Amino acid sequence: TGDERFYAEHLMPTLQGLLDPESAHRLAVRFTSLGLLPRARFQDSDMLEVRVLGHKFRNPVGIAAGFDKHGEAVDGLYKMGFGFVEIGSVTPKPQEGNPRPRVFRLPEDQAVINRYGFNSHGLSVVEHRLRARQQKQAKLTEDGLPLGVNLGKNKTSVDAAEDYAEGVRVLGPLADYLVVNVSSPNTAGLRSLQGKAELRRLLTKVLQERDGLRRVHRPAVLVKIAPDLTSQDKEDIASVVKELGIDGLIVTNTTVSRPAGLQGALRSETGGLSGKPLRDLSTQTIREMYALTQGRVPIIGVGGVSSGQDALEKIRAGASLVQLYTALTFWGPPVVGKVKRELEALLKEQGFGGVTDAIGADHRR
Ligand SMILES: Cc1cc2nc3c(=O)[nH]c(=O)nc-3n(C[C@H](O)[C@H](O)[C@H](O)COP(=O)(O)O)c2cc1C
Ligand SMILES: Cc1nc(Cl)sc1C(=O)Nc1ccc2ccccc2c1
Ligand SMILES: O=C(O)c1cc(=O)[nH]c(=O)[nH]1
Repeated sequence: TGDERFYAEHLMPTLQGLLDPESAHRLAVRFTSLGLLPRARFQDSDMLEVRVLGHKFRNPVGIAAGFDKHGEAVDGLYKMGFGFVEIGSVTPKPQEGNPRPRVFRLPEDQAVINRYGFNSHGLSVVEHRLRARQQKQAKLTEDGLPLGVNLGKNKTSVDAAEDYAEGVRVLGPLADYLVVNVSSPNTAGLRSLQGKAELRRLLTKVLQERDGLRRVHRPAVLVKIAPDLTSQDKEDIASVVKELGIDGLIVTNTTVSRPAGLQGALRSETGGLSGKPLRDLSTQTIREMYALTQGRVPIIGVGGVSSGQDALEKIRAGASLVQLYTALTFWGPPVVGKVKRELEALLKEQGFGGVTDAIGADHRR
């Protein structure tokens, strides 16, 4: 499409050449929140509809956590064409995150490295922001456009489990699903919460708090995991998920690895790497987690999705829904319709009646 080309070849490179990545992001969030977006001409066909997590999703392509950290651009994101929106991570108290600069573009690799460290307006601010549009969201969700809330923990928190529990109590009633983010590489000690005993204890508390919410305000609970886990880690996560009845998994967060072949000058910056070099590592993690959970636990696949083929590979590997973030940084808003259009075409070409038929298809061949 003309829009795709204009954004890819002209607008985005100009934006990028004029502003550092954090400023560019702040501006993108502002424009999104004002609905200043190119025409999402793409109409979602029935083939793209998915029913999972106790909800209908008009299409399976969502915006990943981190773009709208504080819940400021939710409606603009649906307008962009996303079938669902996840905000966060939100921490219990407000916090500034790491010192700048803390995000870096690797254009030669179509990758980003970030070390934001959970900059967050905090639960109270986000709660009021979501309450101000709560009934509009109730109608969106009913219409097949659900909202997810991703929870983090404060840097100085003594008790991680209580941080997450507070998030469940405060934002749980405003969310269709909650994400327990235990996979940020930018908060010290956080990833150790993926370990079997820590995870079991943490998630038992989270699920207890969730179950204590009134029925119409009771969200699904998902756990978002790293792409850098050992086989033992993945086995243990699968075991805990099945033991506790966790509703789903988000696979994956950014990687602390630096795959061979990265060309960007900034490849050795500390932080999580996202984008294209993450793609197949993420897809393989989805494939493994789907097998370990016997295809019975919904997976949202995320990491390096920039095309319909990327989306479909994750869906065939076992993802019921997919998310993207970094591709937006390079291709802008037209990438969303592009992914949906290509995905629909590929589903038809490969003989699937719809997205639902393709979920986990690789494991049945
Ligand atoms: C700048 C930036 C900030 C992010 N912040 C969060 C976050 O706060 N919580 C979270 O769970 N994931 C966060 N992520 C990870 C994304 O949600 C996603 O898992 C990861 O970037 C891989 O997807 P992608 O390759 O499409 O970007 C962030 C990613 C980036 C690039
Ligand atoms: C389309 C448009 N009209 C005016 Cl005026 S400014 C503007 C505009 O620049 N919109 C953008 C550009 C890039 C983006 C990247 C990510 C997310 C949202 C984005 C919105
Ligand atoms: O805030 C962060 O730095 C952040 C959190 C997260 O979950 N993933 C990431 O790449 N960065």
